[PDB]
Amino acid sequence: DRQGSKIRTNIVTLQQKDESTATDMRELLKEEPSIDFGGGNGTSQFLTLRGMGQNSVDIKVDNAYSDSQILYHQGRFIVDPALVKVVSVQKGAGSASAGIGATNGAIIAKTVDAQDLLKGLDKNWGVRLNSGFASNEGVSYGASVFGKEGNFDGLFSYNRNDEKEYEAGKGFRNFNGGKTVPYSALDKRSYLAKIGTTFGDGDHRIVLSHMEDQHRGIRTVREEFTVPYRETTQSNTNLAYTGKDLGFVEKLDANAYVLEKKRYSADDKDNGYAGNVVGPNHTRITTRGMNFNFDSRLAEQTLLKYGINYRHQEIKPQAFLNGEFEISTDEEKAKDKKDMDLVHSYKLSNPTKTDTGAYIEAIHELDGFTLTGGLRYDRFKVKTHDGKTVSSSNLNPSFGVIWQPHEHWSFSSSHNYASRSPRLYDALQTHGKRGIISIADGTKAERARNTEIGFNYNDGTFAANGSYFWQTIKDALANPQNAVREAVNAGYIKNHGYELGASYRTGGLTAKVGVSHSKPRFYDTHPKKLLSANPEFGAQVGRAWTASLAYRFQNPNLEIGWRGRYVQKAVGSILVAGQKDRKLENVVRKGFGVNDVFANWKPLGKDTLNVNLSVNNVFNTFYYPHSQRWTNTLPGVGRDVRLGVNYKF
Repeated sequence: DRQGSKIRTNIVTLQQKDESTATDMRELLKEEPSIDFGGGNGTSQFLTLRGMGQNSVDIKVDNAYSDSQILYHQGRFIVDPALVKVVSVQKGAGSASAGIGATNGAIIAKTVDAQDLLKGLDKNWGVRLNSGFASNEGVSYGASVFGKEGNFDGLFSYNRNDEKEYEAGKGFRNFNGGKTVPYSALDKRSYLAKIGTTFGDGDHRIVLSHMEDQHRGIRTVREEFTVPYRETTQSNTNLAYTGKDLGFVEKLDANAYVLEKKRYSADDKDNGYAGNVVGPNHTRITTRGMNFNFDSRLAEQTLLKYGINYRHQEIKPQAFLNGEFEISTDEEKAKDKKDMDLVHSYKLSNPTKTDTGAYIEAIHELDGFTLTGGLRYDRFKVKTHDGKTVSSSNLNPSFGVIWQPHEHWSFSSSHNYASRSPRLYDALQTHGKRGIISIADGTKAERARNTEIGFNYNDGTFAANGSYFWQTIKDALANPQNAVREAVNAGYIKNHGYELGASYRTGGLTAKVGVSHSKPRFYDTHPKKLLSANPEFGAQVGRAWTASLAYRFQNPNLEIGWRGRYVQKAVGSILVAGQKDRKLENVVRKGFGVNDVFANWKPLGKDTLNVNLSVNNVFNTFYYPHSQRWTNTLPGVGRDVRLGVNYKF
């Protein structure tokens, strides 16, 4: 890692996850101050990265990701850590070779492999069982089988986490006076099947994989708020190839995938967003993509990278419902009449979006000085649900340097352009009951320019890093203009800020500190101000501080520690123009402090058996996280005690 805080790779590792009691990403990455999560369970949660929300930050798993969503009242699906081997972060705009839509960062995850599960074992196959118990409130378990034979390796993994409704901190009251947050229960299931082969004497690898992650339970219409049975599923079929030494190509990595997001309601009758479909309602989003990334060496320490990005998205609702379209103290209803007339007339099909990218990037190194320059060609085609098409393309130039004058020090900067194509409207509303959703003529991709400085220090005992970033996004899209409404570029986004992290390690003691603060501001340049305060776009998070102190005893092999996360009071909407209720809102978010303690115990002295115990939110603090609407939606989890065990043999 040499870009300051810009890029943190292996923020969490499998051997680290085994020592933790966490069963979602929100807890796993709680010590990372520039990532903030909303309250609530499952897709109740909204994620922000430097204050920017999932409308711009992807979650990439095995290099497949989609940018469409189910509905704006819930966060985009966040993957279950049980499946992953490694999680990394990339903030701001990426260089040429990053992929499509790299305007703000991405959480990047890679699924587990037989090789990682075999890590503590004396042989080429194993089983892993695990169990977890949460006081507030859930039980989880899982099993895996895996191995490596000759050049083959394979894994099958199953995990379930059944959680009841959680209760919030001292002083929260239900709508009927309980402690629990209503409809916050989810029965989460995930499995992963993966086969892989290496051949060509070690130079080639093919991995085929299938993954499902599924949430099921009784869930509200708007998952972001509390007061029918639902199943929300993310599936991934992935083929990935890695070859080296292919004549003039030093390294090629390609993947191809199909990503399915499914929402199933048992009965949508009372869901206007879903059309009030009576009985089962199925909504699907299908993403296909391929990536080819090539590396050719030009000289002993200059690498050239080039490749191709293809992504196809298709939203497929159960049926269209525009014909049911309809409009509510009046006297000029003449107009309303002509409209319904107009919408009923429409012959809706499945909205789609193709994103196409080629890029070329040069990396030249000489005696500690690394220069990186690159260019991307990004092309989109968007087909809204009225058959109406619209394309654009952009050239995106990027460069950065890494300067390493001394083995303990590095300094960095980058200035990157990147573009992101307009997102298709909420999948769950694609039927059009509520209106036509078109796209305006010549509407372009959002264009980010990201510049940052950073530094990294490490002497094997003390480590530190910092970043400062500035970002401008031109042609931001939020709401559609004039109902046949259409997607338009409606203003620009500015963001700036910093993050610092430091750490200390001597003889079993580990101490870390972090701080992050950003200022995401959305500027309206369109008469009927179409920019949105929805958490999807982002939130003004208060300055976030994290720290931990942990000590590991030699006998028995045991770690105990404390962890803490403090966020300061924030004020202001992300909208420069101000955000409105149903009057301008004067946004203020109380700050809060959360404290955890945890223990990891390895009875065998090795990584094959972990016994973990933690008490999260020890003071049973009642608070609302900032990455969500400010009107006290979903509080954080109160005191939660956990006991987990994982075991490999």
